[PDB]
This record gives sequence, structure tokens and C-alpha cells, in this order.
Amino acid sequence: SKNRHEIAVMLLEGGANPDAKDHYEATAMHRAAAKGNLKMIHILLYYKASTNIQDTEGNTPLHLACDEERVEEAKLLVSQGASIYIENKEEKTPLQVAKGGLGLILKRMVEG
Amino acid sequence: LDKQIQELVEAIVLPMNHKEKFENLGIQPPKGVLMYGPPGTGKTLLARACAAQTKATFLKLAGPQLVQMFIGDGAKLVRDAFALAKEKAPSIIFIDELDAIGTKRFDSEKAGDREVQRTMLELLNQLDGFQPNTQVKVIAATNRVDILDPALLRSGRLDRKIEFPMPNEEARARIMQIHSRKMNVSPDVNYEELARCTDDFNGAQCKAVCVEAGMIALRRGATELTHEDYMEGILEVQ
Amino acid sequence: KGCLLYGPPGTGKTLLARAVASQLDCNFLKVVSSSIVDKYIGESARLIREMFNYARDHQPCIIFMDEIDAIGGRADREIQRTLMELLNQMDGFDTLHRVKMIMATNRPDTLDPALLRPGRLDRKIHIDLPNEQARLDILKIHAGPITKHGEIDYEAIVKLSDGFNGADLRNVCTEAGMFAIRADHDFVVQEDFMKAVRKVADSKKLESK
Amino acid sequence: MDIQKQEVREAVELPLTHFELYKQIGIDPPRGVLMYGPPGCGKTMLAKAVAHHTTAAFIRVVGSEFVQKYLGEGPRMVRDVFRLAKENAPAIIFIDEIDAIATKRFDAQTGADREVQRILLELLNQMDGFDQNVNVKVIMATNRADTLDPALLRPGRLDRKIEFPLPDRRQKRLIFSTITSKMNLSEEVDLEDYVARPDKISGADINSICQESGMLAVRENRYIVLAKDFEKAYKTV
Amino acid sequence: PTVTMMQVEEKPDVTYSDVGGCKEQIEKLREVVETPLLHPERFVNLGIEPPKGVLLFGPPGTGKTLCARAVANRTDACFIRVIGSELVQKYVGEGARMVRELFEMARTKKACLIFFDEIDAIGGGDNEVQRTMLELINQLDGFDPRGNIKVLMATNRPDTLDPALMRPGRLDRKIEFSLPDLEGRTHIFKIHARSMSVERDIRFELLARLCPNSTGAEIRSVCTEAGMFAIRARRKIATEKDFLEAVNKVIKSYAKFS
Repeated sequence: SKNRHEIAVMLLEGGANPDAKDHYEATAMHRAAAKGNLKMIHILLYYKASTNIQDTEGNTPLHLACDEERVEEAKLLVSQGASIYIENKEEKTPLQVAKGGLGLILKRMVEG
Repeated sequence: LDKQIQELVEAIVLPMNHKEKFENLGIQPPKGVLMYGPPGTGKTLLARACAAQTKATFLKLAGPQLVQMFIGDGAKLVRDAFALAKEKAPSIIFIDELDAIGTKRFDSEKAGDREVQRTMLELLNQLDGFQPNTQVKVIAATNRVDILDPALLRSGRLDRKIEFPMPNEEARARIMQIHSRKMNVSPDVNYEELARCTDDFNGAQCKAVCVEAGMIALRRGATELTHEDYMEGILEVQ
Repeated sequence: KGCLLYGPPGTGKTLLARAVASQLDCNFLKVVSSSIVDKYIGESARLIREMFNYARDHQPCIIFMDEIDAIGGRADREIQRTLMELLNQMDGFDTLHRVKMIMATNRPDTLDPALLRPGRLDRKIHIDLPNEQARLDILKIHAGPITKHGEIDYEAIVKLSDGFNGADLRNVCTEAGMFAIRADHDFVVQEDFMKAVRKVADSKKLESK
Repeated sequence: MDIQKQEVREAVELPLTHFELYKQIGIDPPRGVLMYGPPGCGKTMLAKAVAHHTTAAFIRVVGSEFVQKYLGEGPRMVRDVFRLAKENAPAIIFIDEIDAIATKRFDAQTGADREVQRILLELLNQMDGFDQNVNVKVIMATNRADTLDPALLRPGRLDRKIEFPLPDRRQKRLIFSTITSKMNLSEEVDLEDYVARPDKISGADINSICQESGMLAVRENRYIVLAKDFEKAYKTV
Repeated sequence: PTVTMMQVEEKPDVTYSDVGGCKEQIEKLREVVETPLLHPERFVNLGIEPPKGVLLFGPPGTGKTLCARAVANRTDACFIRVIGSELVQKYVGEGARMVRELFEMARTKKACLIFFDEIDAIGGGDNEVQRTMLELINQLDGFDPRGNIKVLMATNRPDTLDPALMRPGRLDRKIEFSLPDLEGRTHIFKIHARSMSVERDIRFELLARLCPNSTGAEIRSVCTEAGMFAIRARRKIATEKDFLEAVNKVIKSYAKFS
């Protein structure tokens, strides 16, 4: 979450668990996708990390990336295999969370 | 009951009389006496009859009377009870069913009985913190002492704890002799057969047998109670 | 601001806390272990914050909690929850420089070693036995106003009293007075103290559990 | 945001000098700004930000400052603050919680609230007459607008209705850094779970919540506040 | 209100010679209402004290007929009744003044008898009801007013648990009100001969032996519902052939569900 490249590469190199969840059922991709850490998400995807971790409310990291209008994280995560069908307890889709026509390129990158 | 009703009647009569040495040498009479034991003994009507024999003014009051529909009234009835008792002459007041509020339950979330028993703690404040408590006493009786307040160890608090040692036909014959020691009694009563017929009976059940004697007294036509009416009522209602 | 009074052998803490608390106490606030039945559901946050809020509003306050071993055992999750509220409201985010609380118990074994931490319970004093000093002293102060016969001898009263307490000897002496009170004699002979104190003292030896 | 501080900026503090601008530009900017958000108390952080950015007087008044058995001192107070606003400096009047003086009532037994709301209609006609050549800037916010009367929210009186349900994550980082930068901070004090969870749960007046955490750090036993007082101050208040 | 002056039970009604089959119960509750006043010296001289009263509950059936017997067969002065519907009213707290004014009028009437009706309307926070019933038992346990005073508790539902546990002190005789018989109804009809103008063509035996399950309320609906069903057409003569449909309908159409 602090955008520490070398600390993340060295922690994950020693045998860290990418799918490790806290008591709030949130992984490091919720925070990295919440603060705009594009390259951190990318180097997390270098180690074959999952992108569809449900939070305590059910929001995926795509909901937290698109919530803050992160176009690069939306195009990256959706272009890498993010599942938009997984909904939260509020029954909100990633297209409805983002505004300004961002859901149009979300579904465009899902179908394409 | 002479070994316990003698100390009881003395303990409720001499405080009104022995004031001389109570004020000269400062002897503390028993303020709290616990007349407990097995049920059916008739402690309520025996303490009411003895309270009527003390000649002092008697005021009725029960255990669950502290529980009201509203809140804050228990302090009005206890502070007011010791206001009429504080201002008035030394009298006798007997209550019953104290064990219902003297229970130390292990749950600790919330209840209104916490506030009712807190008013009880105000009564213990007015019996413990008040050194002029040589005035009107508070007599309390319980029908069971399975769960009793451990903080009742004080001369002003419930100290005279007298158990009822298996109240056989002698005890029932004596409480019936005190409950019916004034009205028309036949001058031949051995108490052996009529008391022996009473087995595991209650006080209100023996006095209900007496009420049955008053029921067939209309169809007997005699001028005075007889001897066979006791066993006739016992075998009649029970 | 706290103190632990554990007196497993013999009694006498009630005579002390009730002695000074009956003398001045600067206030009255007694918490007896019997008045916490609590058979309803529960919204006691504003209740414990209500009583403790009264202890915060009133500058002088002294709280007694006698026989705390029954409500402080080490249907128990709610008890431990109320004890967690007691921790969070006794060592909480409020200054308690002026309030003082005293907690009495019976056995120092199940006294919640999380509660045994200082702050909540700082001082601890053990009461082993009522030594002859306080025994003969309490006998002299309890024998002051009540007159006795010219034949005075305290060696028999002290000698026949073995393994007793201050309140027990109090109820035995006052019980002996309530035994000689039947013969309405102005003077009190000490032979009836030997008889009545002997028999009632034997009743306290048999019922000393 | 980016429209709240800009619209309140150019509509509040830019016309706060050289009074001739109100008629040099023609249509004077509307002074009515109605904030919302009932999770927290709020309505304080922005009044402090204006109280520190702009160097002028601020005569704040609780919404029940004149609710009494009498009827006077209303036009005396607001008229004195108006004449000192156009005389010495255009002080911004802070009238919070107008729901106590804007509640519907038809019965005549409570003619005190209806009387002071008729006085509110009198000063409503005063501000109707105060749209031409006057130095007045009155901010009026509340927590609930469902019970507000239509005569208050009528166009021409309150033309700005800014909504604030929850601040974005960047405004969370700023609203936490602006208060933790002065107070004692440490490595355990982190804004990651505190930028993630308080973004899920709806909560206003975050600065006041951090001040409550200061009331949890007022013991002086622990010199640096930690996550225990933060999460405890979250679950409690 | 009007119930204070109307509380007097004038206009006597059903007497003893027309009882509804009561054989043993009529004595069990008669020897406490009629005989103690006729012979007070026997109870005070013979034993402890005269009996107080009995307990009547269960199904309604022929209820209030025995109280009508007590009103009719009164020797000197008819007693005063008390209903439960006068207690539960607006402005709670008037029950103490009401029980004090009926106790005052009761002591003004040299401690006469008191009849309590519908105790379940107030029985079953009820602190004022506890004040009324504890002032009743409390003020009535004292021998100062009189010892021959009689109470009568009538109810339909036994859901009055507090009176059921406070009654063993003073009250007794927890028995059912009355069971109906088959041959006694002709006397209820004989006293219904003082009712509206029933034509002499009707025979009481033919109307009596042609209706089973004919409890006091149901025969009260035979004469009442028969007469009023004869007023449906506003006729003048009431022949049994006119309302035979009312008879077999009032016993059968009502005997369907019960």
C-alpha cells in the first residue's frame, strides 16, 4: 500500500501469501487500488496474484479502483481478467459505481 | 413453639416495655428477626396475631409491594414508611416474602428488580446507617432461605434466625391453640387425635378446617363447639 | 484509588469498613452483591455510565463492593462483558484523582488477575486473626455502657473465647445480655456471662462454618 | 469536491472586498449555501477554514439564540450585525440548526415558536429588501432538509445546495493528515485501513472524531495515540 | 355518576321457588346468604366466626339467577351490588374513592351484603386494582364493621391468578357455579309467566320436553328470542306454532357450533 517496490518484491520473494486476507477480508489490492498504486498492482500480478478478492462488504478491488476514477487501474485490471459480475451486499456493479462514461469502456474492455 | 415463640413474643413485647434499661444502659434490642422455616407454619397469621397482642398499631406490608408500575416510588414508600414510623410512637410492622428480593442472581445485564432491590439497599441504609434506629423495628419473614443475602450479619439487620424444627402435630396444635385460644373451644382437647390427623398440612389448611367447623356448625344445632368437629373438618376438606 | 480486602481466615472487615463508613464516610454509596439480579435483556451502557457519571459529577464519593468473588468468576459471556465494561470505565479515558473505591472479597484465588492489576486495586492487606489487642479492646468498648456486677473477671471471658471474631464475640456478649434480660435484673452477674457465653459460644463453635 | 471549495470560494470570499463589485458585475453571486450530511455533526471544519483563511469577524449564533418568551432583540441583533457588517467588516453569520426555528406548527398553544417564525418571516422580508447595495453574507446549513419549509429553499434565497455524503479517498488523506500532522504521530498510526473502512461506513466530521481521539489521548499515560483509540473512537462515536 | 344512585338493586326478580335445578349448590351457597342473617346467635355462640362466602366461576350458563334469588328472597332490605365495568374508566385512580364511598354507604347500611360482578374485567400495571382488592380484603378482615358480611365473586374466565391466590385467606368454597337439570326449567317458565303476554294456548310441558341442552341462558333466549321474534312481525298473539321455528332454530342453529 505504501508503493514500496523493493519491499514488496523481497517480501513476496521469501514466500509471502498474496491471497492472505485480514480480519476485514481485504487484501493489498484493495489498498493499492484505492491509493492509485498502478505499478504495485502490476508487480503483484507478476507473482500470479488474484484480482477478485471479496471485501467485508463484497466490493472487489475493481470497485475500489473505479470508485476513485482510476482509469489506468480499471483498464489494467479489466484487461487482465477482472470479473465485473461479482457484486457486493449493496448489489452494485462496477459500471454503476464509476461515472463519466467509464462503465462504457469497462464493458467495452470486458466484451473485447 | 414455646422455645421459639417465647423468645419471639418476648423479643416483640419487651422492647416496648424494657425502654428503661434500653435508655439507661444502652442495650440494643433485636431490630431484625428472621422468622423463616418450612411453609404452611402460618407465620403470617401468627405474627399478625402476636402483633395484635402487642397492642401497638399494625400496618400491613408485603414483599412484592415494592414493585410498582412506575419508578422512584419505592423510596417514597420506604422514606415515608420511616417517616410515619419515625414520627409516630413505637409500633410493630410485620412483612413477609422477603426472599423474593433477597436473591443474589449471577446475571448482570439489567432489570428493574435491580432498582427494587436498590430500594431494599436504601432500607438497609436506614437500618444500618441510622444509630437512632431504637425506634419502630422492621420484622421480616421468608418462606425459604435457599438464597439469602450474606450481608445480613448485624444486630440491627436480620440476626435472630430461628428455624422451624420439623413442625409436627405439636406445632400445628399450638399455632391452632393460639389462633383459636379465645373463641368457644370444647373443654376436652387432648390434641393427640385431632393434631395427629394433621399430616403435612398448612396453617391456612388447619384454619380452613376450622372454617369448615363453622360451616357444619350451622347444621349441628349445638350451643358450643365439639371435639369431633376437628377431625370431621380434617377428613371433610382434606 | 482502589484497595483489595481479602480476609479468608475470620471476619472483621465489615466492622472496619462499616466502622469508618458508619462514622463519616464523607458520603453513602453501597453496592451489595445481592441487588444485581438483572433478569431483563439489558441496555446498561447508560446505567454503568450513569452511576459512574454520578461518581464523576459528585466530587466526594466512596464505593464499597463487598463479596465480589461471586460476580468476578474467572451464561458467563455476558458477565465477562459487564466486567469488560467495568475495566473500560474504571481505567478509562477519565481522571479519577478524587474518587475512591474499596472492593472486599472472600478468597484471593478467583479474583480476576486482570482485575488484580494495580490502579483498579492498588492496596491489599490480609486479615489473619483478631489478635488479643483488638479482642480485649473491642470487649472493653462493647462492655462500657453495660454495667456488670462487682465481681469483675475478664480472664474467664477471654479464656473461654478461643478462635472467635469481633462480630461473633459481639453477638455472643449481646446475646448473653439478651439472655439475662429475661430476669429483668438491673445488675448483671458475670456467672450468666459464663453460662450464656459458654453455651452460645458452643453454638458458634458448632455453627462456625 | 473541486466544485464546493471553488463555488464557495468565488461566491463567498472573492466578493468579500471592494463592495462596488456586487454592482460592477451585475448579478451579485448568491450568498445562500446549504450544506447537508446527517451522519456527523459537521458544519465546523469549513467554518474554521474560513475563520483562518479570511481575516474578518465571525459572529456565530446557535439557531436558538432568540427562542425565548420575548419577541425583541431579534431585529436588534441581526440589524446590529448587519450595520457592523456593512460598516466595519462583512462578518459571516453562522446560523446552524434552523430546524428548531423551522418546524411546522398549526396550534396556537405554542405561539412562541410561531411568533418567532413570524419574526423569521419579518427578517425574510428584510433579506427580500436586502438584495440591492448591501454587505451581507449569511451561511445557513442544516443536517435534515426534508422538514425544511419551501419558503426558505425558494429560488433567489438559497441557490446553492451542496451535498456531502462522504469525502473521496484523497480528501480522506488530507482530512486525516491536516489533524495528525500537528498531533503526536507514529508508525502504528496508519491511514490505509482508516482510508478504506471510513470510506465504506458513512461518517462526517472526521476532524471532530480525531478530536474525540484526542479526548482518548488526554490521559497523558501514552504520549502517542495508537490504533486502539482510533478504532475505539470509531466503534463508539 | 348515575351508577351511584342506581347502584341500589330494586325491582326484585327470580325467587327461590323457581330455581334452575340447583339441589346441593343452592344449599352450599344459600346457608351463607339466607340462614346467617336469620340466626346470627348460633354462629357467634357456637364457634369461631360465621362464614364469609363462596366462589362461583366456570361457564356462564344460568349465571346471575342465584343472585336474583338472593335479591328476591331478602328478608328486610335488599343488598347492594358492585359491577367490574365501573372500575376500568377514564381518569384512573377513582377506584379508591369509589370503594371508599361504597364502603361508606355499606357502613351506613349497617354492614349489609355486597355482590361483586365481573371481577375479570379488572382482574387477570394493576397497582390500583391491588389497592382496591387489598383494601377490600384488608377492610373486610376486620371484625369492626360486622362478621356476617358476605361477598360473592362471579367470573367467566379463571385467568384471575392474583385473586385466586389471595382468596384462600378469607374466601373459600372454590366450586362451579351451577349445573343445569332437565325438570327445573318449568319453574323458570312459571316465573316467566309474569313476563310479556304469552298466549294461554302454549303448554309449558310441550315447550319444556322438546328442547335438550337448554341452559339458563339458552332458555332465556327461548323466552326472550321467542317473544322478540314474535315482535319481528309486530303481532299480538304469541302461539307456540308461530315461533316453533324460533325454538328449534334457537336450540339447533345455536347447538351447531356448541
